[PDB]
Amino acid sequence: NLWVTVYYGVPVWRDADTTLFCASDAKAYETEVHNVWATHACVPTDPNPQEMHLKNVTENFNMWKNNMVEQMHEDIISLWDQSLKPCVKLTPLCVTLNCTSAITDDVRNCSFNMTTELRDKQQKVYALFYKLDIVPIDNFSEYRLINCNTSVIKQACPKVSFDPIPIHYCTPAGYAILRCNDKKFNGTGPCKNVSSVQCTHGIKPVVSTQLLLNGSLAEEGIIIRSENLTNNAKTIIVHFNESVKINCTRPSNNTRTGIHIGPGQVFYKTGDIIGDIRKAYCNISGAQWHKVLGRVANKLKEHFNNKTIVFKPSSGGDPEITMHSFNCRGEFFYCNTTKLFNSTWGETRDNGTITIPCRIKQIINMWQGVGQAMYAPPIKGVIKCLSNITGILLTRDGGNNETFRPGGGDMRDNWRNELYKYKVVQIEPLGIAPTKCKRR
Amino acid sequence: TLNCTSATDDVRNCSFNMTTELRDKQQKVY
Amino acid sequence: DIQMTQSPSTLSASTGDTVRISCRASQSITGNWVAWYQQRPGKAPRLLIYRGAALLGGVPSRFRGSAAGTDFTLTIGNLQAEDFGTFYCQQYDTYPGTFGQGTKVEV
Amino acid sequence: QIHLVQSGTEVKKPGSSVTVSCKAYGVNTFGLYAVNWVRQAPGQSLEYIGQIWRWKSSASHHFRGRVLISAVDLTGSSPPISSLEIKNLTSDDTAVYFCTTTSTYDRWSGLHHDGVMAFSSWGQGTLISV
Amino acid sequence: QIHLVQSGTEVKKPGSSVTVSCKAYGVNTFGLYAVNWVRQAPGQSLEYIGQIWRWKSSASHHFRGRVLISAVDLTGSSPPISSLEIKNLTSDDTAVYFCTTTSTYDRWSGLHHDGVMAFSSWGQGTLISV
Amino acid sequence: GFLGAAGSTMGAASITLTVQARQLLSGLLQLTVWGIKQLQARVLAVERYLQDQKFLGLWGCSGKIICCTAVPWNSSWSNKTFEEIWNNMTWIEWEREISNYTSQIYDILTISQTQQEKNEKDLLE
Amino acid sequence: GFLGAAGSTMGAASITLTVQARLQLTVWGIKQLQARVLAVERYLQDQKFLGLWGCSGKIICCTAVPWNSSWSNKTFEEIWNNMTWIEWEREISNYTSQIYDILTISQTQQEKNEKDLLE
Amino acid sequence: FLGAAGSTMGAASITLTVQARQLLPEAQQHLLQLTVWGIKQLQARVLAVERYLQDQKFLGLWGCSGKIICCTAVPWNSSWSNKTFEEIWNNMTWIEWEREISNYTSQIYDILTISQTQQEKNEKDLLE
Ligand SMILES: *[C@@H]1O[C@H](CO)[C@@H](O[C@@H]2O[C@H](CO)[C@@H](O[C@@H]3O[C@H](CO[C@H]4O[C@H](CO[C@H]5O[C@H](CO)[C@@H](O)[C@H](O)[C@@H]5O[C@H]5O[C@H](CO)[C@@H](O)[C@H](O)[C@@H]5O)[C@@H](O)[C@H](O[C@H]5O[C@H](CO)[C@@H](O)[C@H](O)[C@@H]5O)[C@@H]4O)[C@@H](O)[C@H](O[C@H]4O[C@H](CO)[C@@H](O)[C@H](O)[C@@H]4O[C@H]4O[C@H](CO)[C@@H](O)[C@H](O)[C@@H]4O[C@H]4O[C@H](CO)[C@@H](O)[C@H](O)[C@@H]4O)[C@@H]3O)[C@H](O)[C@H]2NC(C)=O)[C@H](O)[C@H]1NC(C)=O
Ligand SMILES: *[C@@H]1O[C@H](CO)[C@@H](O[C@@H]2O[C@H](CO)[C@@H](O[C@@H]3O[C@H](CO[C@H]4O[C@H](CO[C@H]5O[C@H](CO)[C@@H](O)[C@H](O)[C@@H]5O[C@H]5O[C@H](CO)[C@@H](O)[C@H](O)[C@@H]5O)[C@@H](O)[C@H](O)[C@@H]4O)[C@@H](O)[C@H](O[C@H]4O[C@H](CO)[C@@H](O)[C@H](O)[C@@H]4O[C@H]4O[C@H](CO)[C@@H](O)[C@H](O)[C@@H]4O[C@H]4O[C@H](CO)[C@@H](O)[C@H](O)[C@@H]4O)[C@@H]3O)[C@H](O)[C@H]2NC(C)=O)[C@H](O)[C@H]1NC(C)=O
Ligand SMILES: *[C@@H]1O[C@H](CO)[C@@H](O[C@@H]2O[C@H](CO)[C@@H](O[C@@H]3O[C@H](CO[C@H]4O[C@H](CO)[C@@H](O)[C@H](O)[C@@H]4O)[C@@H](O)[C@H](O[C@H]4O[C@H](CO)[C@@H](O)[C@H](O)[C@@H]4O[C@H]4O[C@H](CO)[C@@H](O)[C@H](O)[C@@H]4O)[C@@H]3O)[C@H](O)[C@H]2NC(C)=O)[C@H](O)[C@H]1NC(C)=O
Ligand SMILES: *[C@@H]1O[C@H](CO)[C@@H](O[C@@H]2O[C@H](CO)[C@@H](O[C@@H]3O[C@H](CO[C@H]4O[C@H](CO)[C@@H](O)[C@H](O)[C@@H]4O)[C@@H](O)[C@H](O[C@H]4O[C@H](CO)[C@@H](O)[C@H](O)[C@@H]4O[C@H]4O[C@H](CO)[C@@H](O)[C@H](O)[C@@H]4O)[C@@H]3O)[C@H](O)[C@H]2NC(C)=O)[C@H](O)[C@H]1NC(C)=O
Ligand SMILES: *[C@@H]1O[C@H](CO)[C@@H](O[C@@H]2O[C@H](CO)[C@@H](O[C@@H]3O[C@H](CO)[C@@H](O)[C@H](O)[C@@H]3O)[C@H](O)[C@H]2NC(C)=O)[C@H](O)[C@H]1NC(C)=O
Ligand SMILES: COc1cnc(-n2cnc(C)n2)c2[nH]cc(C(=O)C(=O)N3CCN(C(=O)c4ccccc4)CC3)c12
Ligand SMILES: *[C@@H]1O[C@H](CO)[C@@H](O)[C@H](O)[C@H]1NC(C)=O
Ligand SMILES: *[C@@H]1O[C@H](CO)[C@@H](O)[C@H](O)[C@H]1NC(C)=O
Ligand SMILES: *[C@@H]1O[C@H](CO)[C@@H](O)[C@H](O)[C@H]1NC(C)=O
Ligand SMILES: *[C@@H]1O[C@H](CO)[C@@H](O)[C@H](O)[C@H]1NC(C)=O
Ligand SMILES: *[C@@H]1O[C@H](CO)[C@@H](O)[C@H](O)[C@H]1NC(C)=O
Ligand SMILES: *[C@@H]1O[C@H](CO)[C@@H](O)[C@H](O)[C@H]1NC(C)=O
Ligand SMILES: *[C@@H]1O[C@H](CO)[C@@H](O)[C@H](O)[C@H]1NC(C)=O
Ligand SMILES: *[C@@H]1O[C@H](CO)[C@@H](O)[C@H](O)[C@H]1NC(C)=O
Ligand SMILES: *[C@@H]1O[C@H](CO)[C@@H](O)[C@H](O)[C@H]1NC(C)=O
Ligand SMILES: *[C@@H]1O[C@H](CO)[C@@H](O)[C@H](O)[C@H]1NC(C)=O
Ligand SMILES: *[C@@H]1O[C@H](CO)[C@@H](O)[C@H](O)[C@H]1NC(C)=O
Ligand SMILES: *[C@@H]1O[C@H](CO)[C@@H](O)[C@H](O)[C@H]1NC(C)=O
Ligand SMILES: *[C@@H]1O[C@H](CO)[C@@H](O)[C@H](O)[C@H]1NC(C)=O
Ligand SMILES: *[C@@H]1O[C@H](CO)[C@@H](O)[C@H](O)[C@H]1NC(C)=O
Repeated sequence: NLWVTVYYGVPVWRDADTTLFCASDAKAYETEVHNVWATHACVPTDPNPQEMHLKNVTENFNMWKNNMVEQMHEDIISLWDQSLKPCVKLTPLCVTLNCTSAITDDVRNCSFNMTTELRDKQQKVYALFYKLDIVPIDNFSEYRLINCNTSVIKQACPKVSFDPIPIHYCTPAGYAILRCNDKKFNGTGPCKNVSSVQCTHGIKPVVSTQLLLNGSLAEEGIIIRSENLTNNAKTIIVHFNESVKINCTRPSNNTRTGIHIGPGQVFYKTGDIIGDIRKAYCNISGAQWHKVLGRVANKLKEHFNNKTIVFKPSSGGDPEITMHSFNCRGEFFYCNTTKLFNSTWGETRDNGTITIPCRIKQIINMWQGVGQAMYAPPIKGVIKCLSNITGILLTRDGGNNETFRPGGGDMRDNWRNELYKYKVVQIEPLGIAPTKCKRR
Repeated sequence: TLNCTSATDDVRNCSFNMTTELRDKQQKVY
Repeated sequence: DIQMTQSPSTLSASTGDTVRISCRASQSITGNWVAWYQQRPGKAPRLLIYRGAALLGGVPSRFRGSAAGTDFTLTIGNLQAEDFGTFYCQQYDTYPGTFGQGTKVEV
Repeated sequence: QIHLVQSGTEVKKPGSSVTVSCKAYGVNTFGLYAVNWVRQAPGQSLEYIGQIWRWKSSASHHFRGRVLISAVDLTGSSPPISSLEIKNLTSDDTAVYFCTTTSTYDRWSGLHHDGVMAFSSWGQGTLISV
Repeated sequence: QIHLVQSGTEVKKPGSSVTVSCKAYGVNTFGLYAVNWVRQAPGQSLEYIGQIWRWKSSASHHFRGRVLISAVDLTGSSPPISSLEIKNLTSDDTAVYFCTTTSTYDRWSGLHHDGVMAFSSWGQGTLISV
Repeated sequence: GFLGAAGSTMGAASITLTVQARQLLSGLLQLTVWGIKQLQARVLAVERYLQDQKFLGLWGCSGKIICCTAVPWNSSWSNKTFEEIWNNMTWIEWEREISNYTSQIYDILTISQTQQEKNEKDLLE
Repeated sequence: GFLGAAGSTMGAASITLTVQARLQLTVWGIKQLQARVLAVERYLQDQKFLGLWGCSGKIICCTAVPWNSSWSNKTFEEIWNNMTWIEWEREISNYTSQIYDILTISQTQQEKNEKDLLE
Repeated sequence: FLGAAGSTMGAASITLTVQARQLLPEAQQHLLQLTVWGIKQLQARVLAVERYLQDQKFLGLWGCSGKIICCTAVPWNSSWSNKTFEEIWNNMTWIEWEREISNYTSQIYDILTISQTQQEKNEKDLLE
């Protein structure tokens, strides 16, 4: 005769959704310079990790239903908003800018009237404005800033540093995170080597548009991950075994000068370039792009019926979708990517370093399509940044060849490569079994 | 100030000046 | 391996009358692993109840199931013309899956 | 949504082979799904043949050594496809056939149990007579 | 605030009947409050005659059958009113009388216990002599 | 609360049940984005432990890993014998099998504990 | 805490106690957070007392403290047969602190004596 | 609560009855606000709750379950300490002792857990 017996601590789990907090590395803040990401607030500092290898257990993983990616998108949108709430409103400067109009520079020098510290008086100021920000309104023709009909602009506070640093997402007691640990893990399917991990590996919050930078490379081969390999409206994310290196610089040094637009408010304007006027560029090695591009073509061949693969330059859109976009050191850039993504594999082998032109811009708009926007203040020194590209985002063209065009930016797709292997599963400790003992 | 036609929930059709998105130029709104 | 039988084998009923079709298994399905089907004439069967008494989405609520040991039953209250057809009873407990003999309900 | 379509009808003679293939519009992949082959009978109850579950083919004890099962999931142009082949065809094979799928993403739902599962979405069926 | 007022003095004779009514100002309802009747003989100690609590009337065994207690609550024009009528009057009935009120909204205050109470507010008096 | 040793059957895992407790310790004033998440996380853990300990306490086990309860086994809840329950069925599989009779089991355990409590007072007089 | 059976005499209700039981900031969200802490906090408080006296999870806990008639004067039958629980707890509401202290001291004294027996 | 901490271990052990007795409070008033003072109380509540829950969590795993004097059948290894009962309980305070043996608290906790779970397993065998 069996009798009911109760156990605490049995190995059982069910899927779940929870608030996962941020934990960061030992270094406080970011070496004492405040970040947009507020890493200093989020520092339940990371202790040595414990990982247990679940043995003989198989789990099913789908990466397009993960709630971990959805939480991150919201947290990053919010951290930027809290950072720019104290900063100056640039509403005084939505006035007619009379700029001199007519190799060529993008500067377009302009003149406008602006409010002084005393409310009654006014001043006339001159600033160098990139052609990308200013839109013609219909010598010395009138112009206006791009976001004067759809958005309120707020200057970035000068000291905050947009340096992306690793953020680890950790789970409260009673919940666990599970990592797939399987080579060439297609993202969606049954997974055999699951391990129980307390907190995610560091993810750099870097947002980029056509090429994924400073990411983590895949373990054994190039992997194509997409939500519906049949739809032409779903982006294809490619992950690379090995990295290609891109170095980007703005060669000509400029000056920043500050104008007082109100009581206590300063707008920093770009100044005349000392030294030689020069154009920004990004250097990618010719041999390396071609080898890695060649491998992406073979993988695309397998899932696409062995047709020839034609890569073409991006068709149209706002500047972000058409051009590679990234922040080098507080300065957003929008480089031309046609030389990189113009070829037919199924194969240019030119091996000379490829230099792609870059045009910078200063008024940046929220990707969601919401009304608000930001202005990024000028950076005084020459800027150089070195980076590794670990992925491409490509989207297929409308129905003997398939044409793939470079892809734009949904902030989420940047991190899907990073969080494909994690699932939060709740642990239910209690259990009842039939045993032979019998005594209350 | 609203310049509303008078003796001309009724409506009293009105005229006033308003600020365009540009901080200098102004419009007339009915 | 296991065998299942369903009775009443053929039934007659009018609109607005409760129907009591029962299912019996040779073994004791204590895990409540039983499913119910209802196919219209010349049509593929459709799942209606799984795990004894669980309803699928987009299905009329008049279908109800009861499960207790060996006796599995399905109750159709306030019958309509759309719900006539052939009903089935299957076990998902042990390999291979098995199906009920097959019962038809007619006007 | 989910929709299943199989091949057409065939009329053949004993000592031959015939295959029917189902094309599922709505199944993202067969890794977290499963295909169950069920053969209806001319007047009798439905029967079970075999399945592909985590790309592990199997068949019932009454069809072992004859029926073969294979499947290919999402491609560039085609949806997932699963196929059944009848070898050494006989008079007893004169019945309709169905290809069926049930979801396997959550263990706790109750639509599956240790590989023996229900049949959620049913195809139209292909009458085959010999 | 709370204030009680009663009738004036009366000089009666045996075999008659007299009534004393107290009107309470500041008492919202007699449902929450309770009304207790006490008579003080000159020199001698105070005594308990009767009460109306939750609209139920009662009197002490000694005074039962000779005393009537009635009450009416708020009326746009008047405050809540309670009345006592002595019947079959005798010489021993010569005393001042008081009408009192105690809060009984909450049972954890200690002023009332099961219908026996400590009278918080005491009226002025209505001397009756015969 | 353990993860790991989930693949093994009851007979293997139960021996290491001791180990689950054994090896290890076992088991904000800011309105920033990270700070509020931390507040919610703290409450979630405390609340969960207390719910689990409240459920354990009512049956009178009182914070012990293996608890014997004087409740006879009902053949409606299950059929399999001790060997084929404890030799080839994992804990997740079993808890999925008997997920329709957890509420009744809990109620029976609570009623049995209350009855045992009442029967004790009588002995003491 | 079973409301219901609150108008019955102590003896009857005692028999029927068979079973005991069973972020964002917005106007609603803060209220929900406060409601959670209130419950956790409350449960812990009764448990802290019970455990100090040695009860530890028993609905009915027997204690060695004797009854002093300066707390009550009535007999067992008067107290149990005709007094409801809200009447008795109001009737002895002046001697709860002393009772709590006496049970705590008695539990500690029993706790100390056992160590002596074990040597 | 702390008090009379200067006495030796033996002197303060017989006064542990006073420490336990007399309610061994503030911040219990519900506010539901987000002012400067409204958040500090909200955090203090959680701090107290977590501290008490952690302490009672550690206590329970060794089979004490809310008793002040918890006896355990774990032998004393001389590596943790040399001194005898008199030298421990006659001329040493609790702070002194807990600072002396602060390198062997984790091992002591682990050994107590092993002993409790092994004793728990032994009983099930006897019952069958
Ligand atoms: C919210 O909504 C609620 C529901 O709608 C509402 O609740 C109701 O409120 C109203 C008030 O607005 C309540 O109505 C009042 O109730 C009073 C209580 O009456 C009870 O008690 C008397 C007396 O009881 C003794 O006598 C009887 C009969 O002899 C015995 O059977 C008793 O056991 C008891 O005897 C014991 O006690 C004696 C001492 O008093 C001892 O001597 C004795 O030995 C015993 O120990 C009863 O008569 C009443 O019974 C009534 O009901 C029964 C059925 O159950 C009937 O059979 C019976 O005939 C009665 O109808 C009851 O038990 C009433 O006294 C009060 O009556 C006055 O008002 C009405 C009009 O409403 C008049 O018609 C009536 O004449 C009374 O007026 C007198 O008093 C006022 C006060 O100032 C005077 O101004 C007035 O002039 C008059 O005085 C004159 O006549 C007197 C003779 O009566 C005389 O003595 C005077 O000297 C003077 O000449 C009234 O009806 C009602 O009960 C509530 N109901 C409920 C369910 O709650 C609530 O108000 C609402 N809230 C708000 C804010 O609105
Ligand atoms: C994300 O990333 C993951 C990780 O990489 C990726 O996962 C991979 O997905 C692949 C699919 O894309 C998947 O590959 C398929 O695997 C299928 C399973 O193969 C196993 O089983 C078969 C059959 O097993 C039978 O038979 C053998 C030998 O007879 C026997 O030994 C077995 O025991 C078993 O017999 C049992 O059952 C019998 C009945 O079935 C019974 O009779 C027996 O008695 C016994 O009981 C084995 O042969 C295999 O070796 C495997 O063990 C596999 O079937 C499938 O093959 C098809 O595709 C190949 C190309 O990839 C072709 O080369 C092959 O011929 C198959 O193509 C046939 O089927 C399609 C379907 O329509 C048809 O269109 C074709 O024309 C062709 O049909 C023709 O030939 C067949 C005969 O073969 C005839 O019957 C037809 O009539 C036609 O004439 C795939 O190979 C891979 O396993 C999986 N990897 C992992 C690790 O999971 C995932 O896909 C990625 N996701 C995305 C979206 O990209
Ligand atoms: C990834 O993305 C791709 C592309 O978007 C997607 O593939 C498409 O999926 C949809 C389903 O969401 C498919 O639409 C269904 O297709 C079937 C099959 O039709 C075939 O045959 C016709 C005629 O020859 C062809 O034109 C067609 O292209 C197919 O080859 C249709 O039968 C379905 O019809 C239903 O929709 C009708 C409205 O259009 C409704 O009237 C009705 O609901 C139809 O279903 C009804 O049919 C039963 C009879 O059979 C009837 O009795 C029932 O009442 C039932 O309601 C439907 O149009 C589309 O074909 C797919 N296209 C391709 C190229 O694959 C993938 O699904 C997607 N993957 C994921 C995981 O989301
Ligand atoms: C609902 O709303 C109504 C209307 O607002 C309210 O009724 C009124 O209540 C107030 C109390 O809040 C009553 O004021 C008291 O009335 C009594 C009775 O006065 C009567 O007699 C006089 C003289 O003949 C008339 O003028 C009057 O109209 C009444 O007929 C007064 O005696 C009270 O006097 C106190 O106030 C004096 C200042 O005016 C102070 O000098 C002193 O505090 C008085 O109290 C003193 O009296 C004792 C002697 O008895 C003395 O020894 C003490 O020292 C004590 O201090 C007071 O004015 C008012 O009359 C009510 N009016 C009506 C029409 O009813 C209800 O109360 C309210 N209900 C609720 C539940 O809130
Ligand atoms: C054994 O337990 C399982 C899960 O606890 C039971 O399954 C559940 O059955 C109920 C029956 O009322 C389902 O509720 C219904 O859900 C449908 C879904 O559309 C809804 O439309 C109905 O109105 C009703 O709410 C519930 O969904 C279902 N749970 C799951 C996860 O499927 C099962 O019934 C139990 N076995 C027996 C024999 O009772
Ligand atoms: C810059 O866009 C905002 C502008 N302004 C605000 N504002 C907050 N308060 C107010 C008044 N505006 C914003 N809040 C959230 C914002 C975002 O998260 C957001 O969309 N991205 C931030 C991350 N990223 C970039 O770095 C970026 C990177 C490479 C190339 C081009 C742009 C993508 C877009 C946001
Ligand atoms: C700018 O302000 C000055 C006042 O000093 C005024 O003379 C001038 O006309 C203004 N500019 C324009 C374009 O009106
Ligand atoms: C633009 O040019 C001048 C600057 O020389 C500016 O002050 C004026 O507002 C504009 N004049 C026109 C109409 O060209
Ligand atoms: C899973 O990964 C671990 C470590 O990466 C490895 O030891 C183990 O062999 C892997 N599992 C399988 C089935 O290969
Ligand atoms: C990816 O890189 C590794 C080494 O980094 C190499 O062994 C492998 O062959 C590469 N992938 C392919 C598909 O060649
Ligand atoms: C470039 O310009 C900046 C700003 O004037 C200056 O600080 C820096 O020294 C310049 N660099 C060189 C190499 O002249
Ligand atoms: C980019 O910089 C690295 C390190 O400075 C260098 O090795 C690499 O060659 C550079 N890229 C090109 C295309 O020269
Ligand atoms: C690419 O650059 C990143 C920048 O931190 C570095 O971490 C990574 O190791 C580099 N990759 C290789 C292959 O060196
Ligand atoms: C259920 O238990 C009974 C014993 O009462 C036994 O005869 C029967 O075979 C069992 N059924 C199964 C499926 O084990
Ligand atoms: C589990 O049960 C099956 C049949 O009941 C039996 O063949 C198998 O041996 C059992 N598992 C083990 C590990 O013995
Ligand atoms: C009654 O006994 C208690 C303890 O048993 C004591 O504290 C109290 O003082 C005693 N009462 C009297 C009046 O002695
Ligand atoms: C109340 O206590 C006194 C002495 O303290 C005792 O004489 C009396 O009998 C008690 N009351 C009853 C009803 O027994
Ligand atoms: C309790 O006392 C009241 C009044 O003192 C009485 O009416 C009641 O009958 C008593 N209880 C019992 C059970 O007799
Ligand atoms: C001391 O003895 C215990 C046995 O009670 C043992 O577990 C521990 O490892 C020993 N200490 C050392 C340092 O070996
Ligand atoms: C503590 O130890 C020393 C050893 O030198 C001893 O002399 C002293 O008396 C001890 N303390 C007490 C209070 O006895």
